[PDB]
Amino acid sequence: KNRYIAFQVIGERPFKKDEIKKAVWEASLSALGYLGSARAKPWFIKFDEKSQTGIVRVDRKHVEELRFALTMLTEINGSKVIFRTLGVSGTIKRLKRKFLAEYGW
Amino acid sequence: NRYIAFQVIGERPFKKDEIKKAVWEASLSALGYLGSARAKPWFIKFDEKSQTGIVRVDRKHVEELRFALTMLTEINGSKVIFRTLGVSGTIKRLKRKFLAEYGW
Amino acid sequence: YFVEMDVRDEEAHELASDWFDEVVFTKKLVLEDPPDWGSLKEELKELRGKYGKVALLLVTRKPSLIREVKSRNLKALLYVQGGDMRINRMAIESGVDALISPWFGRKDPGFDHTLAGMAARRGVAIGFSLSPLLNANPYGRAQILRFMMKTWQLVKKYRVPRFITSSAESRWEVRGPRDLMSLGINIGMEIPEARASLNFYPRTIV
Amino acid sequence: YFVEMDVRDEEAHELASDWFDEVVFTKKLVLEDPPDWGSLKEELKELRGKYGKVALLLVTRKPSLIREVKSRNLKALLYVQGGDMRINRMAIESGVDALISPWFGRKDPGFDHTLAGMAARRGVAIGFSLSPLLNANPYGRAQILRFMMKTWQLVKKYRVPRFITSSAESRWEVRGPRDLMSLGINIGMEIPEARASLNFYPRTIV
Repeated sequence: KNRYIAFQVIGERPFKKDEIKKAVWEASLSALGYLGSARAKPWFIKFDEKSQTGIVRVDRKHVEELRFALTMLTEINGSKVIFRTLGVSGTIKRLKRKFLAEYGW
Repeated sequence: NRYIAFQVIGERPFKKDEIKKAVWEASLSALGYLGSARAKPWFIKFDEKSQTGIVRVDRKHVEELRFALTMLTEINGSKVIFRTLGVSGTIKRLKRKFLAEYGW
Repeated sequence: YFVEMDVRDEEAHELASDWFDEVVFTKKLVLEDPPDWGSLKEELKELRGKYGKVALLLVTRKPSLIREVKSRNLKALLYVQGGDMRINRMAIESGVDALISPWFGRKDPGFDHTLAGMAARRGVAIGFSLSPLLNANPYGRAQILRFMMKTWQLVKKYRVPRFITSSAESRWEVRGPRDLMSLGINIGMEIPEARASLNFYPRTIV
Repeated sequence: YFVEMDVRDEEAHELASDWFDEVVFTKKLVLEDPPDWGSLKEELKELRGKYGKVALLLVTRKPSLIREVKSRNLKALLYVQGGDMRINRMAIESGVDALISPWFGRKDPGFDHTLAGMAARRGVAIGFSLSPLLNANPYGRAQILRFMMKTWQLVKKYRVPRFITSSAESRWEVRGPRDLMSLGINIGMEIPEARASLNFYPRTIV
């Protein structure tokens, strides 16, 4: 089973899809390394540039690891950032409804 | 804890300071700072004559660190190979069993 | 019901206040000698009216200053910055409200079975601050996390009170309740324990 | 009793020969059309006298070339480079000795429950090569390890033969038996299984 983490991104400026996709693989790579990263199996799904919200996928066992990895983030391309996890769900269906409807998808 | 004795094959002989540093780099890229914190790696000693050393880890995270060092490739612009000579629960047994041949 | 126990910046306080039910503003106080207790109580009273609940953080190297401020018996939570094994030690002995990050700037946890025993007896909480991690480099990150792990093992064993916190000196250092629970969890806390570090234990203190 | 199943460089072969009991030299053969079977058998015979046991690695995009080489029935172990999905598929069908790294250059394992079934039936081994990991960057490392994990889960389930190997094209890519077992173990193999990937299974093949 996988799990899906919905998150908000607070920053000095609005970020683009390409930047967050990249930034997800950097948090995990420094926090968990390539082995830990391979065990957690993180996977960027989508990012809504309007509302600065996104989704990322992980193995169910390694959720808190990846949540930690993103909180540990500080800076994306020379501009300070804060990741806030809005919630977790077993499906993008429930996730979008429960947590991302507000932004709104 | 558990202790891993290893040999270092390289272009160059390497000094204590370099390997100490290199142990924290293999682990940092392989396991990250969290995984590194769970494994608790700790450089003990390195014998520059025989290019052999010892490193400490939690017993649960041995194979992780063994993997981390095999994954290693380059130290300060000079290609490297780490070979683990063996593992033991004490530096006493380790030095006798695996490092007696080199020094020690 | 989540509680941010330590924020040190107006901007940070308001941001946390989006994501937290209770946010304790903290007055960082660098110290070598005693302070003017007139000026200090005045400054502390303003913050009570401004931010409601207030905490006083002592950063010093003179342990007597802890056992002096404490005596003045002020209308604010008494925090102390960890790091100096003297200050760590004194802080617990003095019965202070919380010791913040005993590992700060150290090459070891700066905390042992004994300090845990005293902390439990005296009712002194331990602050698991995120701010150092944010500011450290990968090596440092790993070191700090190791210290936090040992501390937690002890903190759990002796039933020592504790919380998790941002210790944010700017809004960029602020994180949400679940975001902070990750730290606890990955340090070894079970989920119910990590929730208590924001809910049950901070409630008890304020 | 450990076996290095694949090394592709004189310098690498001799180094492995310090740490291994049997080292199979491997002739990398890039292919678009059929080769001169005169020149090829000649070149292969030299290697038998030079390195004892020899293997022939096919790297190509034409699956018929597998079915053709195989038919020539040469005096050497038949390996095939993975990656293409046609080549992966054909390699197993043709009953080759081993398929090397089906995930090579892919964005997915390039291996499924079906290919595993056929591999088991046909007695086709799977090569878990280290060389790509050494040459990849952290992102790539993580990707490859994921692929290796899925492959192993399948490989274990269908009793598919397999080995671990350096696939060293230079001495710097060479690793010892236990050094290679780490890869197996961290991919999910238990220690006895990881030992068999160097001992029992490679013995059977040579």
